[PDB]
Amino acid sequence: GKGKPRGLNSARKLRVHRRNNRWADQAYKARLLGTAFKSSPFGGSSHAKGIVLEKIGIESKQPNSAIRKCVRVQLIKNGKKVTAFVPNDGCLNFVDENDEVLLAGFGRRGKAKGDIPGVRFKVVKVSGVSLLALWKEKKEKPR
Amino acid sequence: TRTSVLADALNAINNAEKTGKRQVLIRPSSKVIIKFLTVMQKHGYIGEFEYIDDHRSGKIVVQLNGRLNKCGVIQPRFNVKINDIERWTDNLLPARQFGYVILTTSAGIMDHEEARRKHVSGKILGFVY
Amino acid sequence: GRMHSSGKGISSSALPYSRNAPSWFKLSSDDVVEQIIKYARKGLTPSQIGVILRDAHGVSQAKVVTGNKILRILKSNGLAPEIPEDLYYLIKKAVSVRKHLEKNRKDKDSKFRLILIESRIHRLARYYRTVAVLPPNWKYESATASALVA
RNA sequence: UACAACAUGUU
RNA sequence: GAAGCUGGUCAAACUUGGUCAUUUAGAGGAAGUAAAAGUCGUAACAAGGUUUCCGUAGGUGAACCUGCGGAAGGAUCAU
RNA sequence: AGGAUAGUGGCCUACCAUGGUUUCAACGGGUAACGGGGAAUAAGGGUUCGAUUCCGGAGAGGGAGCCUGAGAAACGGCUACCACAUCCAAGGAAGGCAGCAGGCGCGCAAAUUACCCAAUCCCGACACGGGGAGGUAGUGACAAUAAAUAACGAUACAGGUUGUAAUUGGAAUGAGUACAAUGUAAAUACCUUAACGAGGAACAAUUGGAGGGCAAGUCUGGUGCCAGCAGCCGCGGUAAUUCCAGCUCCAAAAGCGUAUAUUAAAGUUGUUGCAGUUAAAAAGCUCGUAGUUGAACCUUGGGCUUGGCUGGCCGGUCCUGGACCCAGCCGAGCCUUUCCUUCUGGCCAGGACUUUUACUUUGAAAAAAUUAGAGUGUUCAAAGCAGGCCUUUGCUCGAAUAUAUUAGCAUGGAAUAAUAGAAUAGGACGUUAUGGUUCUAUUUUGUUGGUUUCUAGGACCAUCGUAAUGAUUAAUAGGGACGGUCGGGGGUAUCAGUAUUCAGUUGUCAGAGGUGAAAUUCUUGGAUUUACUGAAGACUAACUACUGCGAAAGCAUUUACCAAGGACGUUUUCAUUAAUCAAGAACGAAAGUUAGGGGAUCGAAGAUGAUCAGAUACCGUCGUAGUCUUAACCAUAAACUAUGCCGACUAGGGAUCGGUUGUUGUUCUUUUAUUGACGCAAUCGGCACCUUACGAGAAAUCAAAGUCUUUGGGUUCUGGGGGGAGUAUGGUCGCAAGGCUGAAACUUAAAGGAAUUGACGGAAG
RNA sequence: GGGUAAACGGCGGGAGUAACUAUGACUCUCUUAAGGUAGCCAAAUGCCUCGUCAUCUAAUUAGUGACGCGCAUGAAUGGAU
RNA sequence: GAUAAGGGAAGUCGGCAAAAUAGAUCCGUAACUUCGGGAUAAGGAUUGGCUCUAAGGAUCGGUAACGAUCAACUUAGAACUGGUACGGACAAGGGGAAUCUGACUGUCUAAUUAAAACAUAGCAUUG
Ligand SMILES: CN[C@@H]1[C@@H](O)[C@@H](O[C@@H]2[C@@H](O)[C@H](O[C@H]3O[C@H]([C@@H](C)O)[C@@H](O)[C@H](O)[C@H]3N)[C@@H](N)C[C@H]2N)OC[C@]1(C)O
Ligand SMILES: CN[C@@H]1[C@@H](O)[C@@H](O[C@@H]2[C@@H](O)[C@H](O[C@H]3O[C@H]([C@@H](C)O)[C@@H](O)[C@H](O)[C@H]3N)[C@@H](N)C[C@H]2N)OC[C@]1(C)O
Ligand SMILES: CN[C@@H]1[C@@H](O)[C@@H](O[C@@H]2[C@@H](O)[C@H](O[C@H]3O[C@H]([C@@H](C)O)[C@@H](O)[C@H](O)[C@H]3N)[C@@H](N)C[C@H]2N)OC[C@]1(C)O
Repeated sequence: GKGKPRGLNSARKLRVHRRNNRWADQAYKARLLGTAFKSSPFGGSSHAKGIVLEKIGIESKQPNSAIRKCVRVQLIKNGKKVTAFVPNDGCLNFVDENDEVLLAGFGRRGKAKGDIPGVRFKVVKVSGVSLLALWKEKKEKPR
Repeated sequence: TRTSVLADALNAINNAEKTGKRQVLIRPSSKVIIKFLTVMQKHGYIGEFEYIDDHRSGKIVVQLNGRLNKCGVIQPRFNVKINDIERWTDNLLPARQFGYVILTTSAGIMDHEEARRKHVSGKILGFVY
Repeated sequence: GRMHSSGKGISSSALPYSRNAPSWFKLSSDDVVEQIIKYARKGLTPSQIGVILRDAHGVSQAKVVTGNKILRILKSNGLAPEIPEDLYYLIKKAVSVRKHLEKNRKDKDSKFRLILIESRIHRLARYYRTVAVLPPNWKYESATASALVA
């Protein structure tokens, strides 16, 4: 029984069977296809830089009602366009069109977070200074 | 078809044991079955067992004393180093003070403690406790 | 169970325990052998010979009254068939099915049974070539099938 | 015989 | 015994054609997904008001309808 | 065979042969691949990382070709071309930082164009010189070790003997600075240290949190589904413990948070060890090669002697051990028909022999570093491999020890699983059985080179001499035969049957049809309705069921023929021929396709009447394909038992179909047999059903979905949250319709299963 | 009075309507024998017209690919391949 | 009827006209397809003379697998050789990517139109 061979000379069948079915696991399949290198916006990097193209407000999904401030960003390494959330109260006024921002993942390894639809990145720095410093008035926006 | 007569014998013994039967009929018999049954009897887990000659393969009637929890085969008969017996006894046996892992060795069929005394090893055959 | 169906019948002849001839049976071993040779020479497969012996001469098993089996006796007196009777009968059945089918091209069940019969033929021929009973390059083919049964 | 549908979000 | 010469040998590089791998632009077309309160109907869930579903073939703004053959996961374990 | 090389070799050449690798995965493609020593995690088994301190390889912008030399196809050597790039008086010339430092670029991502040969060590003609090798400092929150930011009194308090309070003093000191020496090649720093060096001891600790997971507020103010928070569940709509702040509190602290990859948690990759009736998942069904796996059986029992270890009567107790005894375990030798190669020296040292393997034991050997681990007051620790003493002309322990082992080489065992043997005997032993030949040969007439068989030894060829002369059961595995049957199993002809439609003849007159109710329609040219005859195609009612057969799809009138099949019965036969199966094949409802033939009836589409808000729907009337058949395609269904196949076992009962075996107060032949039906007990096979819950399960339920954490009989296929999607693409099959194979981006917190309570139903009572 | 389109042939207008706008799945009404279906297209068939967009070129009333309220495409007056 | 530096369709309504290709042997050959084709697709190499060598037979005569006698031009290979020539004259396809259109072979306006026209097989209708 058990639907798997048990013969003592059946190692090839067991090993090949495990190899075939490991393709059904998402992490294994991603790391063997190299999807991060080929299709991830960051190319497998943890962070990336880009130029702000426009400010956009995104309607929060139900049962929430809000406008989540985000920026449309064109990456430097590959020219890809991504949307990044600018996290804190009033931190959108710190970023402007044509600024250079540092982006990071948004905590869920390629997924959206919370009630913000379709946003998988967050702004970390603008013009070479972190938003956490600017928000707390610990530094100043360079010019 | 029939691929391990030892497996059929030990399954029949265990099933008869669980139902409260005092006796179980084993068919067919073989030298390996008889040696395994002898190992189980020498430790008291079974009583008298009797071999019937049918001129074909033999039958065995075993007297079960109700002292047996589990008998079973380890199939396939894995090769076991001298110092890989530790993991087999840890995985198959209820505790480190009773129960036996039956090995077939070039010195003959025996349990694992006898194998340690004689410093011999071979292929795993089954277990009893 | 049945090799080419789902049947699980167990209806088989049950050999007696005793390996000696009954005390009431008194025929010479040489007599039984010459009876076997006479029956084979008229033309009778070992199964047919055993049936006749058991039915009309009290010869339960020719093994217990001669010490050797019928087909072995025939091989020791130059009466072994060129084709073993198992394979001969399978080829004959296949020939009969093929000749039926050549007229009834719409009998699809007969085609399916032909496939089964020929599979059994090839498996048996493989076995016989392994034990060197048949020549190493022996081969069943439908075109020459009627020859070996003729 | 006939009978369609009931805005969003909770506590 | 220098330049140089003859014939080979290894063979860079270029031109043309083939071939394999990876990336990539595009009028237009056809999808998918996401997004508090827009429109049309009401197909499913109760026999959901024509029981539902599967395969196949037509038809139709849309859900869908109809033919043929199946299933009960039926609304009948039963005369 | 040659040439070439330092040398072997298709390394190259000439001639010749047709070989070499491959489902036990060759060849090709990808690698965001230099390999290993090693690293993290770590019950075990595993998973992942290793450019990088050591070892091996390769390269010096890209290729190629060379000189020199022992050694290079060298690049801080040459030659050429390509690409880069430099100077110029325009003729020409000079290049190679993947060496150190430094610059530009690239990017999320990485330090000084510093000092020096003092140490490690290398090179040279060399004790002397050189070395960006190396060492020293600079930068340096990669990682790691230790470790401040305060300590103690008295007054007033207070408590129930000090656990608790503000304001009252005196000390303590290292951060920092700096003589000095030390450290060093010279410095810097450490370490020692003179003088300095603390009350807000401002010489002032931060980073994240305070609804739950998860430790810590319903305190205050602001905002009012906005702004924002929130990994997840959620918070926010005018009393927010969740946002922005203040206070207070919590956690870790010289560190804390965030992002990405990865490991454990994950028994969510499962060999150990998952799941597949309904949650994802058994191929529609059979055949079948590779693969995996495969019934039992061949030296078993007995006796004597004897070595070592454990506990006990001797006790002998100083944890030590003693004749012998009670036991137990592990060894060795002979005998039992006795396996162990055979002969020569005479328990080692020689010739001639040797069926192959897997498996398991034991050894040699196996770079350091790293791991584990013994020693050792680096002030502790990380570390390092040092160090410690009687005090100097010195002495002294050390720098352990384990792990390595898949493969290879040695080595005991002979169970388990294989492998070969004597069957047309071409079979084993004859050593001292005889002969014929022939070969190799010592001893020889030893004075040098000759003979041939008695001769020594192989080696052939016969005759004869011994032997117990030589073949395992036939499996409640399989295959085959034989006997009587049993089937709506298949195929081909053949016989029916009513019904429907359409007719042609007969007769009467106002309607007929259809529905919940109508209308379209047909009707005095008589519609509908009645009787007779006839013509067409279908279909096979009633019998007909918890019944049969078939691999499945399916299969139902009579009869005959054809070949096929399960089960049963058998004291017939072969002897492992078997199970499951990638690849590869047969069949496969309905619908659909092509061409003929038929086209009664129903009837997709279409036309049309109603209902309706609208219904191009349900309902009514027609009606084209189709429905049927022949010859070919198509290959899909809720093709379902949503339950793979083979095998074994586990609990009670009553029926039923087929076969066989024993048997009556019954019906029928005849009232009587070798009648048939029926009735009563046993069995083998089936289709099923009933009760219980052994046991299983999330439950529904299940005699299998049981014998599964007490996890292992054999084997094939499938699934890994929901979607995107059975989509795109390539391939392939098809006339087409379509079938088979079959992704990814992206998106999302549930989707889903079974059951409970309630509510609801154009559901029942 | 009935049948017949692989006979000749034919195969429509006007209003409103979706939470930016625009468009109009949806609705109403007039009317026909039927109101152009499947396809195809500035085509040897499109006036406006050298239509608009893309491609081709240094530059294209040419070519090709698209789009389609198409003066006046369209199914054996055979449609599309 | 010829040739022409450099350019190469800028000429022209338009490559009209002309040029270029061309035999044979070997190599290599895409989309698409009614599976028959497309195809000489595209696109490469070779070719003289001379001196040789090898292979491919017939009839006689007895392991005859041989000896003797006779005989036709095909094919393949090698050496040598030249102002690199050599299908040396002659003879002799240019090719590719698409659109429109008629399926195809075929036929007609003798004396201005050869076509997309006519015919055709196939399909349908009528008596
Ligand atoms: C395109 N996705 C593929 C998916 O199709 C599938 O690939 C299988 C592949 O695993 C199979 O191949 C597999 O199984 C065979 C077995 C049959 O012998 C093995 O020999 C082989 O090693 C093994 N890779 C191959 N035979 C068919 C593909 N569709 O699984 C692998 C994948 C990458 O996810
Ligand atoms: C359930 N079937 C629905 C069908 O009903 C329809 O639903 C729309 C829905 O999509 C609209 O909603 C949509 O559009 C609105 C907005 C842009 O108008 C968005 O805010 C909203 O997120 C989005 N879901 C909703 N406002 C009306 C429904 N009838 O949308 C198509 C559909 C998926 O087939
Ligand atoms: C974590 N704290 C809890 C939280 O669970 C909250 O959740 C409810 C939730 O159950 C409601 O319920 C929702 O629950 C499911 C699912 C997401 O749970 C939703 O898919 C669905 O819309 C709805 N049924 C939803 N309206 C939001 C909160 N009010 O219920 C109250 C709470 C104390 O705030």
